[PDB]
Amino acid sequence: MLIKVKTLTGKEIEIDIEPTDKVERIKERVEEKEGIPPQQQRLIYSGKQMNDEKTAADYKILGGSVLHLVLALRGG
Amino acid sequence: MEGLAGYVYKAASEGKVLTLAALLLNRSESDIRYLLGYVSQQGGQRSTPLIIAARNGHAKVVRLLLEHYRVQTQQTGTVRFDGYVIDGATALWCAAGAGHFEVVKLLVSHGANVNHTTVTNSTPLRAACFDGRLDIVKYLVENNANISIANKYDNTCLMIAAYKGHTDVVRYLLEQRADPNAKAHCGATALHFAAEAGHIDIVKELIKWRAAIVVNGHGMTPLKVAAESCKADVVELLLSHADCDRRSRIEALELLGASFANDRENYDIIKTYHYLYLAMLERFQDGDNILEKEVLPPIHAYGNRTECRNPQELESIRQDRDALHMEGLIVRERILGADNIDVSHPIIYRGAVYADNMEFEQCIKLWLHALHLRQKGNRNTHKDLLRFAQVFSQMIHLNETVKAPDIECVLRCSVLEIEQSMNRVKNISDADVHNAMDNYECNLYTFLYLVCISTKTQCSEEDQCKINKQIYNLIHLDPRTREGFTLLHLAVNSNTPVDDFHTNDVCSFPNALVTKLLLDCGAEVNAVDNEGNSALHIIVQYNRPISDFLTLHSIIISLVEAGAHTDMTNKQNKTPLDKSTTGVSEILLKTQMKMSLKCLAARAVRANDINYQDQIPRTLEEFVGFH
Repeated sequence: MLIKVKTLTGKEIEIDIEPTDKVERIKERVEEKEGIPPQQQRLIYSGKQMNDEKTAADYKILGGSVLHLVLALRGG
Repeated sequence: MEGLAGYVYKAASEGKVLTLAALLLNRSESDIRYLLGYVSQQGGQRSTPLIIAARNGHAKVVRLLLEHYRVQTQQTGTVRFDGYVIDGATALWCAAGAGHFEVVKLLVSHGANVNHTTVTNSTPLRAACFDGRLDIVKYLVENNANISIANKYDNTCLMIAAYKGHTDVVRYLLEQRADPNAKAHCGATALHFAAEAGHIDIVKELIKWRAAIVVNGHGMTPLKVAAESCKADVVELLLSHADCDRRSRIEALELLGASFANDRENYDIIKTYHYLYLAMLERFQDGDNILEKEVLPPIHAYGNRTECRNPQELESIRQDRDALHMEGLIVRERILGADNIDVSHPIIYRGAVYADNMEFEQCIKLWLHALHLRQKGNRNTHKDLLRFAQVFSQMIHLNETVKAPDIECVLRCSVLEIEQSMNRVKNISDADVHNAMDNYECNLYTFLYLVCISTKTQCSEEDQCKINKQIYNLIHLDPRTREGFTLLHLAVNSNTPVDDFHTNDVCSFPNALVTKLLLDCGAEVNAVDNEGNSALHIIVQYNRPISDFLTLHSIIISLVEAGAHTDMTNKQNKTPLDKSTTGVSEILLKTQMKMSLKCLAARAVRANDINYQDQIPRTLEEFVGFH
């Protein structure tokens, strides 16, 4: 399951995580191709933000979509 | 009794006679006067049944009430004509105002006041010639109607007829001993109106009647009025008056071609050079007694042209398309002194043509000079700012740089305009302040558009600082709209309209950068509107966090950059987090939110309603009001 999440400049994030995975580790790879550390990006799933494991099936199991992450600091 | 008067009034207005007679049958004298005379509000007119019958041209209805029922002809009523509202007009005034000959003669035979005066000092004879009926004018004049009586604007029966296209009443009134030297409020006579109207036949009758041309209240000869208003044949009608000398003939001929160089409805290039050719040729006629034109120094806005002081100077630009348009602007401004309320119209039209012809620097210069002339002339330059915004956004929408000092001058002109616009709102009473308030809101919208364009400029540091200083001055002149909205409030508001004409393609609201520029200019982020909402309370109400997330996010972090208080509560007692209606917006606010003991303490005090007045510092009371 490829990821095409936009960013502050409409960039790309490669989560490469299936809908059965948790956003605690799914967002780790998404920001790995972006630059942010995993425990720093408050990823917003077009109306909600991940918390704890946050299994990707909860967010409608969307394929790629446009996840406009929040780049707030001091979240670790 | 109340319902019956409505049908009787409707019967007289709609022309039915049999129904009107049936209702008025078996009516006592008390009901006769009450039914005939009671005012009814129909179509904005507080007219009596007799007045509306004369207004609608129902002679039979009027005749029946007059001859047998004996209705008064001195009753005062209100009517609504073509763009004019007249109050207090009798049945005779409206019948002649509506141009009904079959009703005027019945009323005068009954004994109506022929010299009756309405609220605006108006005579039924004046209303007769205003409508355009010759038969009513001739009959009313013979029935002791004072032609010399003018309105509160000092406009006589001849002057109102001269502006209209009715020569028949003009000829009769002129020979009926009507003074052609009578002046309006601004010194204007009948020929002043006729020259602007453009009636050859009316002007011919005036000069033969010893017009004795004089200047108006603006110091403008009406012979140049025809030249100013692109009246080709009217200019070549008073030059043979044998009292216009030679210098005044030069001014009349130069102005007409100059106006013809720049006119949307009178655009021509052969008559542009033709009239200027004869004026300068008449200058170079004496030879050893040359009459030199008072050439003003060349203006940077109008290129670098110093007019034509030689006959061969204009000959070299005979086929020049650009020079003829440019030269006409210079000579017309030189002739009129840039003091006319309409001298900017050829300039603004030439700039509009240049903008429509993909010319930018010239049109910007012309529009800037026009704005300067209108601002020193104290004009409501809201459409000016709107078209500046349109041309700037069109220039930036085609990816061409726009010079900041040109933007700086119009922005520096806008703030003085807005400062006077706020004065215009405050000084003008509650009569046209509703249009003044809308004009001020339009000025604020245009200022937002120009600053949005400025965000796309190259932003040279000194000129950018100048723009920031002008916006700083505007902010320190505390601009607030009728909803309590500041420039920040409308900047963060998505509901704020953006002009469709070549502007909405660039300026999109809400815009984060201009708001950021508002924060760089020290705008009060903690302001409250009439609703009690701040900019934070309105920006969270945006219904599109997906299509444009950044314009929703970058503003909020820009919002909380100089003291935006996230925990303040509006008049309607709603936290900005409560007024979210969007998970992204509320989570952004929470990430930008920072806790404070004062916030929770004030919220606890207000939620439990402890008396804090005269017991806590006044700033703490203001913070309590914030919560």
